[PDB]
Parts: sequence; C-alpha cells; structure tokens
Amino acid sequence: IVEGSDAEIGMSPWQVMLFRKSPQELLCGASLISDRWVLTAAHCLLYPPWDKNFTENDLLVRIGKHSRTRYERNIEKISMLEKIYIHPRYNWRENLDRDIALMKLKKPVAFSDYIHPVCLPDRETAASLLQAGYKGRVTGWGNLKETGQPSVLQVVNLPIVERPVCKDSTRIRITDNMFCAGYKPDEGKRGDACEGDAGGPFVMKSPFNNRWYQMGIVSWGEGCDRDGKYGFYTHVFRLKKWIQKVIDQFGE
Amino acid sequence: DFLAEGGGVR
Amino acid sequence: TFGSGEADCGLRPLFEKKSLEDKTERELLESYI
Repeated sequence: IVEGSDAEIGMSPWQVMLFRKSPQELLCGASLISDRWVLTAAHCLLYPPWDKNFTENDLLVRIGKHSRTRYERNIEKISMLEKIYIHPRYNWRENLDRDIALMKLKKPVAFSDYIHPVCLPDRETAASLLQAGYKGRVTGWGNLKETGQPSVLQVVNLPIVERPVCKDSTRIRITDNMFCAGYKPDEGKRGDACEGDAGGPFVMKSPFNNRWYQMGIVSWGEGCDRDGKYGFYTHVFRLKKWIQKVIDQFGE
Repeated sequence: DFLAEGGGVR
Repeated sequence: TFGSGEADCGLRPLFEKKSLEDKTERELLESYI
C-alpha cells in the first residue's frame, strides 16, 4: 500500500497472507470467507508471463497476522492447501478479467480475536454500496511506493470510480468484472494498493447491519498512486455464482 | 496486451 | 460460506463485537453520507 497507514490489531481479521514455502517469500494476500475457504487473485497462483504456476504444495497461507515479518507466537495460524481453484475463464494475456481463485484449507481454521471471516455481498448490498464516490478498505503488506515494504499490515480507504473514468485512464479493455478506485487528480488525497497487494481485499461496511462485505480483490494497475490512474479490483459480487458453484462442489 | 499497454499485475 | 457469507462474518471480535470502532471506519460512513 502507498499513502495508507499502519493497520490496527484485529482491524482486518480476514486478512490472509499467501506465503511461499521455499524460497520462503510472501507472494500476495487473500481473505478468509469460511474456516476452510480462502479467496485471492488467480494471478497470485497462475501468471505465465512470470513463469508463475504454483500448486497447493509450494504454498502456505498464514492467518491472523499483523507483522509482515515476526512469527506471532500464539497469534498466527499456519495453514496448508487442500485444493486451489482458478476461474475457468480468467484471462491473463489481455485484461485480467476474472482474476479470482479459491483455496481450500487442508484444515478449518479456528476463529479468534485475530482470525474471523468477512462476508460476501448479496445482490442488494452490491447496488447499495458500489457507487461512485463511496469508499472502500484495501489492506496489504505490499510496496510503500511504486518504486519499501512496511513492518506492519497497511490500510488505505479509497472511493470507487465511475466506469467512464476508469475506462479513460487506461488502454486496457476494462470489463464488467472489475471496478476502479483511488482519488481523482483534482482531489488532493492519495493512496493505492501496490505490489505485494493482489489477493488482498477491498472491503466496505454496510450501514444496514454493520457487517464488512468484501467488494473486490486487489488485482492490478499501471504504476502505483499515479495521478490520473486507478487501482483495479475484481468484482466479487459479479463473480459470486462461481465462488458459490465451486464451494458447494468441493467443500463445506 | 495487458503487458504491452503497460499492465501492472500486483 | 459465500452469498452474504458465513453467519457472523463481518463482526470483528475486537470492534463491532465489543461495540468500539477503528480509527477510520467513519471516513467510509461519511463517504456514503
């Protein structure tokens, strides 16, 4: 995250970290939606142009963390992967549409004050909250600038942007399955998700039930915290039929 | 081309 | 699971559950008026 600030303990209990076994490296972020299902970006697990293509084996998910680094002794929980599920129609060559993947934990995690799950929106909340101007929460352990990493999980609140503006900032073929957020040039407030952030969540808090809903997945962009530019996120709502298909197919 | 048009996966 | 998720999803043990808020959730609420 660029232009954001230090999270607060237990402020993002569904914040999950996708970790590399060896080389032991952090590769992305993701969120917890049940005690055995984790959501992330497909490109976190499979992105050819990088010769990326991991298996439920090369990886580990670390749950309940604050430090980017310390082993948080009674506080974190290390988990193994059962199956990884990439969207049958996730396009990496062209626009990164349907940048989404589910991962089933070999074992269900035990909720705590630092571990608990975010909610996925229903039709109605999507219309309510997904409106140009409304703000979102994007948390990550990603870069502190386009071109380091924080000591602690970072948070930045940003507003959804209007379709046409999104389309006007980039040459990429923006689809119905993504959304854009960050400030406009004329608004003089910044912040954006940067590298090490995809998979991580874009959440909003309903004024109706006071629950956090996951409205997007940190996906992609041109640069980071660039005037005239917008962070792009996967439309969680939009791709729910599939999340739901694979879930009550392969777990729960 | 995400890459070609400058695409920055994160 | 999914579709408006979990059951208790969205309610954080250290915040909404003990009816206290974070340093900046209000900025969201205000973004929605």
